[PDB]
Amino acid sequence: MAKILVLYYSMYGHIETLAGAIAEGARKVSGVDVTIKRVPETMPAEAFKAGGKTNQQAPVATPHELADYDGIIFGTPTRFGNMSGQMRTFLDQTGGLWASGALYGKVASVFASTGGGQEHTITSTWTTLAHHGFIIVPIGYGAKELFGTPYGATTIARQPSAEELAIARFQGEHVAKITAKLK
Amino acid sequence: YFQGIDPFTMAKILVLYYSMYGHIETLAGAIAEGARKVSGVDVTIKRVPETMPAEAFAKAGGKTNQQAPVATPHELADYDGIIFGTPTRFGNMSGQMRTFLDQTGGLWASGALYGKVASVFASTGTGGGQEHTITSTWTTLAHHGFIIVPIGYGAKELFDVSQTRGGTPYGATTIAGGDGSRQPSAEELAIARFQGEHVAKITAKLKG
Amino acid sequence: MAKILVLYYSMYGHIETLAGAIAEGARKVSGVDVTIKRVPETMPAEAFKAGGKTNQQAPVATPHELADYDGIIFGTPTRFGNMSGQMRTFLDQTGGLWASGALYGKVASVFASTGGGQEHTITSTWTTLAHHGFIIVPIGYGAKELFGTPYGATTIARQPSAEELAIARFQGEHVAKITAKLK
Amino acid sequence: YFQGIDPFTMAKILVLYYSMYGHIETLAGAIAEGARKVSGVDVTIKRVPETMPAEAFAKAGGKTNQQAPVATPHELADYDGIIFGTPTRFGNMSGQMRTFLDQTGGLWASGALYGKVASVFASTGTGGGQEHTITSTWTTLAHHGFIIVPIGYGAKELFDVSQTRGGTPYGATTIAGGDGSRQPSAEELAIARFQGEHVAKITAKLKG
Ligand SMILES: [Cl-]
Ligand SMILES: [Cl-]
Ligand SMILES: [Cl-]
Ligand SMILES: [Cl-]
Repeated sequence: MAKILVLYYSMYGHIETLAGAIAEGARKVSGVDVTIKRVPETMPAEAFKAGGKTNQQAPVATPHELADYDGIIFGTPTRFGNMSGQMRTFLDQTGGLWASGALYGKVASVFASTGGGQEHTITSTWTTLAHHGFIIVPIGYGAKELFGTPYGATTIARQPSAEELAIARFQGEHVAKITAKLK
Repeated sequence: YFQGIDPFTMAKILVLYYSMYGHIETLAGAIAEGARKVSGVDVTIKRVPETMPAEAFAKAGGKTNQQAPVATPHELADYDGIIFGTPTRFGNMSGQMRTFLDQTGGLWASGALYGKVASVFASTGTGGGQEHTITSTWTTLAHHGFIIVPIGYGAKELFDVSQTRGGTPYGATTIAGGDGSRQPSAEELAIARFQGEHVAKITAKLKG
Repeated sequence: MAKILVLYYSMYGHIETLAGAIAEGARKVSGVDVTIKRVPETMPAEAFKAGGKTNQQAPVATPHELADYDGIIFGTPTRFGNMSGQMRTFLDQTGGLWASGALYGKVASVFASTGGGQEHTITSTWTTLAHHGFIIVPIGYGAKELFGTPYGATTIARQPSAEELAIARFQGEHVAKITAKLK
Repeated sequence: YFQGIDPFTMAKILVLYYSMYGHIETLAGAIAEGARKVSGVDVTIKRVPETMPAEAFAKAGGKTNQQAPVATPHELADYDGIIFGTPTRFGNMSGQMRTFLDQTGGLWASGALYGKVASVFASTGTGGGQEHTITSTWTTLAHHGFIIVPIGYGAKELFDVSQTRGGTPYGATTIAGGDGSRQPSAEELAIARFQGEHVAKITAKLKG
């Protein structure tokens, strides 16, 4: 039965909302169990005075647990053209998983919010995931709302639009179909 | 359709390459050998058309003796996985491979390649730009909706640094020398053999 | 006295207009001679039925002449996430310049229009130019309209906005100051 | 200001690095040697703070004997060119270098680094991700408005493929081995020496 983790970071809630649509799409696939988790905050609690959304219901993930899922869909804001420092720090802590090959051949996909360079954020995440041997799922133009990027769903952070959310649902279903078929 | 539907399916792998001096042709053979290890997989090797003048090619020492047939853009739609091989042009795919992929706009418009499996291998003269040749190709393939297969560190020859050695976590590679005089090494061929098998297992599993 | 080439490709005219602002900014620098040229079209004349802008006054450049300038500012639309095939084909034809080191240490900068991934188009052009040994000029946040990308001016192709054109003028001046100082 | 203004200027180069096992520290020395060949250039080597626990570092065999002083984020504003050195973390800069650059948000907000010269050198265990470590760092530096210096094929050692050899057109590199047991080679040190001289000439010319 396949297990999908929707793992995200969100400061203002935009990526949180997109992750909900990602998960919704993946749950459309029979026999797929979907879990939503957030990576730990890296800023001090009082600075996060920056207007951060402290009311986030998703449980906090640990790097250790990435090995328990068959597919992982990563969501992140952009920071100075790259993935958020929060998501980067989390992935920087997977050296034990790397050395043991624990993530090898698992399915990965990425969604992002525009800080702003959404596309480099996704493709640079792809580069990092390649080092673990993940199979990488772009979305192409399968969602008709693309006529969002072909690399993965995105939003411009002021809530995500219905069109952006439709593309995220498509991505979640697409990734989950592939993961379930590979399992 | 009462007779059009086959009782058995195979996963169809195309190894599509461009090579001027043969280095990628040789890796393409190892890619295919690896894919052939997988039960239920058909493997085909084809090359993209030459774009340079024939006299320039021959005067530059090019290898005109390449037996693989020339591919048509349209037929990529007939395969389940496509492993693309190319020399670099300043960190990008060859003009030859790029020109060929530019002729798949009709396949793009109809979604004909959507959800197929893709993987990339490359050559450079000195190593320069080998990684970006692969990852920039990924970007183009994402617009067709291909699933992208890197190799990670699955081939242990990637940890050997005792000799000049192509191969990256993004895909197999070979180092030809600035003049093309280096031959692909046994370690480079092994990494390419791993890539083909890996890609074919994934493709076969998705087709099963 | 420093020589800047503004070299662009444009199908619908958006990049042509941005190139005019690039050149305008560079001409603000005393002692800088600025030339605007376009790369040759690669499509057949009748297809370019696609609504192309045939009335483009800029002369057509040859790859050979890149060696005659001290700085080159490259403008291109995006194609399927990368530089236009027209600009790529032009750069693919610089192998003789590469082998002789003719472009080594010259100044380069890039502007793009969104097809759509403007940022990968610019940074992938940077990668190609590195192989020739160009010095690469981003624009950062020097133009206050950025608060366009920090990698170079951009437009969304439906004419370029005054804000986009202001950023292009800034880029042209910035690049030309650097080129003149290096000469 | 009647006395604050100096009669003579020097171009100030900072070689800023992170190194766990010393490979990048050794290349940083060659970078600096090269920059020192240029008349009118002051060269300073500094390292970014360690982020890992001291006991983990020492138990992993880390090199605690590094004489270069530890840099502060704020002082990057005092230099004219900065050559950044780092091991890779999965195709990205080290967490240590990244954490340090994250503390330059104040310099970013005031434009303090705008228009300075930047260049990058890197290490990997097997070569994997060496190119992307450099080019992804370029992207971060572009947000500060740095001028970016690749090295192209100016160092002829880049054409030698007879031995395992770091170095790319994006910047110098070294191959440490998966266990860190390889030492930087004379060819790798020469390429780094070229990079430092090249960067310093460019910086000196812009300061003149
Ligand atoms: Cl957010
Ligand atoms: Cl080849
Ligand atoms: Cl245009
Ligand atoms: Cl190191």
